[PDB]
Amino acid sequence: TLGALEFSLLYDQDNSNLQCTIIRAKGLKPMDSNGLADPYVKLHLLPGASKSNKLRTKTLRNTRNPVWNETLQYHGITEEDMQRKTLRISVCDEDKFGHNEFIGETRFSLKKLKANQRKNFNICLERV
Repeated sequence: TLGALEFSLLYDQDNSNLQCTIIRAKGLKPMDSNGLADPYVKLHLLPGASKSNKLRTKTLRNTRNPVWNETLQYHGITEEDMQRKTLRISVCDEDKFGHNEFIGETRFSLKKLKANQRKNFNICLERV
């Protein structure tokens, strides 16, 4: 009962561009009483060199059913990266002082993506 995440991936191979559309989440679990329902998504390429491997959506306010409707683009993604790397997608709530609480995540091996073929996802978040 952590919550369900919706997203779409496309690897525009010829332009070395992996386009990650973070669509929405539904039923994000209420947690820290002192925290806020200010959800946002973080992307990580694993293994990665930190900083540059990370992308982040807009933070919404007062919602457990956020609609981000946003495409995060990893430019300079190669066949070697698609072979090696895993896309970790993590949902978190931003708190009163710009810190956060981790709600849940999902992971997808980029080997399974096919060049120029959009894959849509509707998954439930998990904790590892």
